[PDB]
Amino acid sequence: TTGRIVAVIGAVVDVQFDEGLPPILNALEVQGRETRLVLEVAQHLGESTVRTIAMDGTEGLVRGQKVLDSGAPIRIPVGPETLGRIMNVIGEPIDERGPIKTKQFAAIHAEAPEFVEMSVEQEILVTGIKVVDLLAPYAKGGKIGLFGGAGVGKTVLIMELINNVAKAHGGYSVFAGVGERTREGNDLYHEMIESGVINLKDATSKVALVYGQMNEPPGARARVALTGLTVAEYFRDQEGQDVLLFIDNIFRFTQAGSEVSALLGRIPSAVGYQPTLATDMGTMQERITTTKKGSITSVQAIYVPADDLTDPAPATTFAHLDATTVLSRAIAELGIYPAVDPLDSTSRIMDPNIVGSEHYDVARGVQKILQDYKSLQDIIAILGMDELSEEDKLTVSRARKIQRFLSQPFQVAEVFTGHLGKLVPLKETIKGFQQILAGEYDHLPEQAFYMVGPIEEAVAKADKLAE
Amino acid sequence: TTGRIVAVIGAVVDVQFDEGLPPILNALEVQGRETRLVLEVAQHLGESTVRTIAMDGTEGLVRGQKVLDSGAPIRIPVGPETLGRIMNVIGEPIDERGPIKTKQFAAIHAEAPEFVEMSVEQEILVTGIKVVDLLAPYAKGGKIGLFGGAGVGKTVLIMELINNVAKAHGGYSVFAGVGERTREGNDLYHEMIESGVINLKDATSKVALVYGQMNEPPGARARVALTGLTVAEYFRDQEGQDVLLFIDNIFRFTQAGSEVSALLGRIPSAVGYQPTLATDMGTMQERITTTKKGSITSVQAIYVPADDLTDPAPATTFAHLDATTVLSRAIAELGIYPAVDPLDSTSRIMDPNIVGSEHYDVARGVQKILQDYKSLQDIIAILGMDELSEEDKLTVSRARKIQRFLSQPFQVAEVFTGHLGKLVPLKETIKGFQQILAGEYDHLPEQAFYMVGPIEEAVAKADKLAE
Amino acid sequence: FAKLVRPPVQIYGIEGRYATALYSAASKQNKLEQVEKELLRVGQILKEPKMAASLLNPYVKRSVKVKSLSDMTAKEKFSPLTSNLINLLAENGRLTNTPAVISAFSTMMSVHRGEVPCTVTTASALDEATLTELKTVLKSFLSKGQVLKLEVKIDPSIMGGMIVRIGEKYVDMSAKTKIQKLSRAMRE
Amino acid sequence: VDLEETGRVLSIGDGIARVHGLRNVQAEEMVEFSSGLKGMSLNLEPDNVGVVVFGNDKLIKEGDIVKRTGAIVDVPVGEELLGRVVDALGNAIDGKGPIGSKARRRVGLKAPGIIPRISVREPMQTGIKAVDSLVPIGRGQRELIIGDRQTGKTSIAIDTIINQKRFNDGTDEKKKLYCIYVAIGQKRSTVAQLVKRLTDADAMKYTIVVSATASDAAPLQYLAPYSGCSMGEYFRDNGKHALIIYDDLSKQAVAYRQMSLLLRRPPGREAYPGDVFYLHSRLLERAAKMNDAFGGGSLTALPVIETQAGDVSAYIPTNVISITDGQIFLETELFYKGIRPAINVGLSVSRVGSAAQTRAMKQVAGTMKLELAQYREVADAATQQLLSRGVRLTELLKQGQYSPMAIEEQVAVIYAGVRGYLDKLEPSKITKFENAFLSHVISQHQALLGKIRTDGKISEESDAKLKEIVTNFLAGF
Amino acid sequence: KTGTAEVSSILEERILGADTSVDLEETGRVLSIGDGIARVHGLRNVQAEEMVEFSSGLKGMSLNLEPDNVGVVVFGNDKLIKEGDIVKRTGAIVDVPVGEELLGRVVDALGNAIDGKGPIGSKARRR
Ligand SMILES: Nc1ncnc2c1ncn2[C@@H]1O[C@H](COP(=O)(O)OP(=O)(O)OP(=O)(O)O)[C@@H](O)[C@H]1O
Ligand SMILES: Nc1ncnc2c1ncn2[C@@H]1O[C@H](COP(=O)(O)OP(=O)(O)O)[C@@H](O)[C@H]1O
Ligand SMILES: Nc1ncnc2c1ncn2[C@@H]1O[C@H](COP(=O)(O)OP(=O)(O)O)[C@@H](O)[C@H]1O
Ligand SMILES: [Mg+2]
Ligand SMILES: [Mg+2]
Repeated sequence: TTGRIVAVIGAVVDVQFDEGLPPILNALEVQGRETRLVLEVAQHLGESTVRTIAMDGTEGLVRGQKVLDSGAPIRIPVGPETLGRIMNVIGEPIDERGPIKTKQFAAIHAEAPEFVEMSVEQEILVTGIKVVDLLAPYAKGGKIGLFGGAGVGKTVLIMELINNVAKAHGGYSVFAGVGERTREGNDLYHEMIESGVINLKDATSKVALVYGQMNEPPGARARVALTGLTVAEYFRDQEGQDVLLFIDNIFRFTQAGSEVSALLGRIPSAVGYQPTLATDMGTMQERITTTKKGSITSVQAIYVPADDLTDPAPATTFAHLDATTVLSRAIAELGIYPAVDPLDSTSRIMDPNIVGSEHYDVARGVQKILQDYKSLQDIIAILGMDELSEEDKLTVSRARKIQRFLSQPFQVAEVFTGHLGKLVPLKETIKGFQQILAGEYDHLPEQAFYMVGPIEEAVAKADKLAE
Repeated sequence: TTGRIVAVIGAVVDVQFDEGLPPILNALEVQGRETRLVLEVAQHLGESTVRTIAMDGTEGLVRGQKVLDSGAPIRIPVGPETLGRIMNVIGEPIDERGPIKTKQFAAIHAEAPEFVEMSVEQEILVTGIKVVDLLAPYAKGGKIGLFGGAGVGKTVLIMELINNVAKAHGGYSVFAGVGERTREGNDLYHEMIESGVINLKDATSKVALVYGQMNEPPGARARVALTGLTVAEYFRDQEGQDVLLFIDNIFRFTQAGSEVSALLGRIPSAVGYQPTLATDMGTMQERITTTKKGSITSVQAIYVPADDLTDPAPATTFAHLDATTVLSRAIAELGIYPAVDPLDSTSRIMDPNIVGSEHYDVARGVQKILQDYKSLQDIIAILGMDELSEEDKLTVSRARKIQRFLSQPFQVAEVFTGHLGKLVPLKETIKGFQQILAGEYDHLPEQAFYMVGPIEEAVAKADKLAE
Repeated sequence: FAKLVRPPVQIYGIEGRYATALYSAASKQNKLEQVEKELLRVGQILKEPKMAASLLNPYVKRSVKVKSLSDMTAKEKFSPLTSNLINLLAENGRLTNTPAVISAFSTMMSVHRGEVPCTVTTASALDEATLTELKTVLKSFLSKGQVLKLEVKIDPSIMGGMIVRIGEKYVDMSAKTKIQKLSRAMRE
Repeated sequence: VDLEETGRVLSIGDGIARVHGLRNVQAEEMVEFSSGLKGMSLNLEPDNVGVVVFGNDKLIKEGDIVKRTGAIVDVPVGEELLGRVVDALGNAIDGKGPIGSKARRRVGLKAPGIIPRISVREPMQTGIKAVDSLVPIGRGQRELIIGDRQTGKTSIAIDTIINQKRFNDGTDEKKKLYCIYVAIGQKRSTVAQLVKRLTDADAMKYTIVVSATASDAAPLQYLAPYSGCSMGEYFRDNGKHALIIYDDLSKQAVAYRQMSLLLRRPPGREAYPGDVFYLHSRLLERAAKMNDAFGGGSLTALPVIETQAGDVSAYIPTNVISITDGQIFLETELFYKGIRPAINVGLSVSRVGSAAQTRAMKQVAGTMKLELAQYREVADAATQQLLSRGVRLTELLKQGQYSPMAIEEQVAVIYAGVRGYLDKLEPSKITKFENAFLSHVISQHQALLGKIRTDGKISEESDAKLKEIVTNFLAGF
Repeated sequence: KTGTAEVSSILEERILGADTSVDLEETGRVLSIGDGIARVHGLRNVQAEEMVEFSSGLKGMSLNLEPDNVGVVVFGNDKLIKEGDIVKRTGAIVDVPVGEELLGRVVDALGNAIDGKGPIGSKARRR
């Protein structure tokens, strides 16, 4: 079907279809454009007119240009050939390596799995990282919030999660970058190429990148999360595996939604956010679940405006999170890596009914001893180390050993640590911390636990450095 | 006349009369309903259309339905046969006891008393409550107001005042429950039936009840305060008696207006409130005056949204009251009850020429000591109560003793706490506060005053504490 | 722009703007009487139940509406002014308020030919002689060439006397207002 | 085309279609769109009709055909719904077959007046020691559960629901309680896991679940509470007892705010419209307790609110506190510390249910409340005694999850605690004692607990035998 | 509802068939002017953010293309623009001169020298 552009206010374009109207959310292509321009319908103003949000610059459009109704929403190429390929919101590759050749196309506007396509039992995603797997296990098919986001290891941690999940469970991964700085986007592309999660030669990649740039109109940065979700939903459903979906950043998702809502001419709500904030977030976050075929585990990088946790954006996103990780500058200083704050990290499934009584007790003991050491550090700073008892110097030693053991060497950071990366299973982690808490290793030096895999590596390090 | 509905938006209905238009405030009957639906006219829109507010649910209204003019505003039954009954907005009994048989009807939209009718007398009404009687003495024939957020003690206080004042009252009384819980109205009804204030089988009932509780639309809550006002006005003007008019909660009268204002196509003012907030409040509140034909001693519970006394509604109500009684949540959290804030509460009759010189001097001494304590509180909270001079420590101790002593155990709270209700005649209140102020009781523990009748009960409590 | 000739009585609103455009168009070239007759004709033409039902449905495309109206106008031999006016109202979708335009132009044309609507209200009807002297005196009120358009409603709400409106001029010799005035004089 | 019983969507967009036609459509009537959705006709305007679409506006198009159903918005009610999950319009979403119900009730029907009701005289047992002894909830009451993110409110609701099985498995038709769980703006994963948890506790055979999860359009989240309340009003008016749990009533407020703003209505305080108080009171005034001239049924309500950073004086929390008959303030500080249920007994009150509490629990919990109140004011000799006893009680009121207690076991445990038998036991071992003690009385001495339950009081002989049991057990621990 | 081009002047023009002698494709007539915003009737072939040129020598950028009219923002004081003026397309989006010929030159937002050192060299232009 063919219509005409009747109006062009900013990034909003009003089109007129004399024949038949396209339903809401469809994509229309403007004919007579040097570069593909896609308009997503959003309203039916009556008199056969529709109002569309543009996915690219509308400058140079003329009242009357022909617009072709595609007939289905934005359809992107999904498959195994998207792995290692960057592509913008409308699916066109932007890494200049040729077309994304696939036999499949998926519409980015889908619906959450019905109530019966839902796993009824909780699970645990084993990422092979001690701190994450012990103090804040990642639920399978559950959103994880990730805080910090500045020179603390967010990218290295993301790459390590990608590698472990593609090595342990064999699932692939999607990286949807919402409102992504082009400089940092290119830097991330190259870091992935170096670490090996993308392979431009042999086609053994493990990540599909989807960049919604920071200079695209608000109507494009609002939908790239949906493009990433579609790329991941293919792997969930069709490939029947567990996928990871990194959304960086989620505050930019909400902010772009807010800008689109304002542009369409809607009254803002609480703090000048869209009146549809809760549903705009829910429609996306409800497609990151554990269907009976596979699952999608999402990792949202989260930014808290004004450092206010009650701002509508994080107040609404935190309603969906099923866990939390808190990279801290104060721990990268100590040389511990990954710099995950052991105490500020949180998880919903840290429950004896889900993770098991032994796992729960080990985690609670580690948290308690770390809190005890934190409290004792004030006494050390003030009254001096002498003031401690003997049932407190012991706890200080045990807590320092635990802090050292929570650090790990990543396979994607062998050019930063000189060691060889370890993917510690879960049983190894639980046993190591159980033994350290019991006191079985009180005779070893603290540095024998720094940056080692399982506990047996700590034993070997002690032997190698003492002898 | 006969018009036809043309629009039905929310509780606002537009009716078109081709023949004679009905005046404003004039009531209309929607012909074709199971029950009686009354539409109070509110505007003339031109083209022979009138906008109206429906006094009941508008579901089931069909465009083109027939509406019959009634020729006069909502006329309610008034007389001595409305005592012991329960009425609603339009005067229909809701106690299931038969039609209210009166020979005289009153339109609920009368005008306020002129200026040559006001009475300047100013007596003191003794309520048996220490905080109310000492600092904010209520006056006979004046308007009173209890301000307080949700769950601070408005209804408990108003029920205590009902009990006390309207048991020692030989005149009539009228309770208009506008926008409050329905089970609270049921409890009030049955407490009165038990307490003899209502005779279902006689003609010695001294309380008329009107009810537009929260479950009713915005058109019924707005115009029920007027029904209570009319029932009270009859007993004032005609019967020439002294009336008690309790209202609870009067905020719901203005709130309801702001619900229909939006639909009446009026530009909202301060915080979404109708532009005519103060005018409507004034026309309602200047009919509750004590003129030369009689007296009305109206007590009004006023709800403070989000505990904000800067809100337009309570801020506007403040200028329509003789005595206030700002109930405070901060005080209520300390356990003090009633939570009256002694410094926000005021009164017109707190004049040495009306209350005396011992009453006035004691009230001002209490207020001065409480204000000094409030000034110290900020330093006391951080630096601690040790960086205080001895005069300041004495002030803190006296102020805390006074704060506790202002707390009292009501009889209506016998069920809550199991204590015994206490009334404290005015002389005992003044004497007890004189003694506390002079320092006669500096050897007692401050918790010896918490919730006691006269001060000698505080001394007995202290002696028991010694054991 | 084209210095349009203003109408005598200014009608305001959407109908006012369309009618003022039509009046300015007709006044130059001079076709006010013929165009008014054609407007009265289209007043009934569109009112036909079939045409009205086919023009109040916003799901028939504006193209079909304009084509049908062109066919009707050609089938009725109108001035190009009225045909263009109907086309313009159809394109803009202003058909639902077409009569308000024909009404407006009527109000705008009556004043053009000199007319001052009048109203007389009395408790009871009048004998034709008295109505004749009313005609005479009211024509005395008017100016030169200004025909009169009398209307004699009967209002029993007033208790007697007379009430007369000539344009915006108003004279109230009704017993009710005298009763009100004297009563208010008493109370002061 | 019949322009009286049918119209055509003039303009879709925002979730508020404008239709042209439907000249005979009643206000608040339900219409059906051609595609398959349904809508409610809000604004009967002179030239069109504003229909709010109960679904996704993507499916609606300008030109579609709207056909009026002829009835006001109503939902299917009855016994046929027990054990089923249903969307906000009563259409099953658990795929177990058609709902098949005979009666339909309006969702906008008005609450009972002042004469039908009667004071709350029966206890609604929740099997949570802190709730049952300190803030009892009667039948017909409206007891707000107000808290924060992850502080254990859904846990209170589900423990209540699971506890009702002692009564719903017996024969006394006057104690059976039928539960309803309305989930609003809530992750569908959570609803599915909750339904599995109920099915594992054999607690679905008497439970309806109404779902309006976060992926469901705003009108469905705004309408789910009313569908649930009608499903419960059926039992209330048919002489049976129901318990509806709206969870949360703040997500419904957000949905209604979206609906209002998209309709271009004047935002008020925090951009909430002026009808929010009416929105919630209209709903919570239906949890009544009818008198025997009307059946004697009841409908308890347990609305749930999520404060923001512990702010209880916000706008919506204050509205619902002005609507409800009590509170159960769950404190996040306590929850994180280790106390669970983290009920802040200082600020949590139950105005109505105090007189519905059971005598056997009444007498013991009275002294428990006095002791805890005294302890609250001192946190030498008597001071040390109060601290010790208060800590014993506080560690006594900690509870597990999905393990509700019968009233008799609560009586036994609280009696042991308040009569000072644990005043020597180290404060940490109390739970270890508790979980052990119950087993003892739950095994050998069933006669005592059964007699307490039947007689409904701790008689002097029951008191003596309980004293013997507790002292003898404490001797060997 | 209402439109800004429904003023009685446009309707008058269109009723008596005077809308065919005006080229409403590359020229337009100002309907409104105020606070630096002009609303122009016509310019049916004008692109978003294209520069139009008013009869009085001023320039403007056409930002809002609505069904009825074009919203042009004027590059200067709207003292010189009057309702009824004539606005002509320039045909090209706004661009500026570039090159080493600008170094050491003070220019305004559109590449016009304002330091009075002579014309601006300018071999190349750039959007
Ligand atoms: N009585 C209890 N004992 C131990 N843990 C509990 C208890 N109650 C709740 N929890 C823990 O708290 C967590 C959250 O509980 P719950 O879902 O009841 O809180 P919520 O307020 O419903 O959460 P949300 O606000 O996210 O819906 C659960 O994972 C559970 O492990
Ligand atoms: N496991 C690790 N081993 C060594 N260095 C690390 C590790 N994790 C993070 N780092 C250090 O953290 C710094 C920031 O890394 P990265 O997270 O990629 O940047 P950003 O935090 O800006 O995304 C790097 O310079 C790197 O040296
Ligand atoms: N005099 C009092 N003594 C003890 N408790 C009181 C007293 N007054 C109020 N309360 C507390 O306040 C609650 C009643 O609040 P109420 O005043 O009815 O709310 P509102 O302010 O909405 O009317 C009771 O549950 C009770 O715990
Ligand atoms: Mg109250
Ligand atoms: Mg929950």
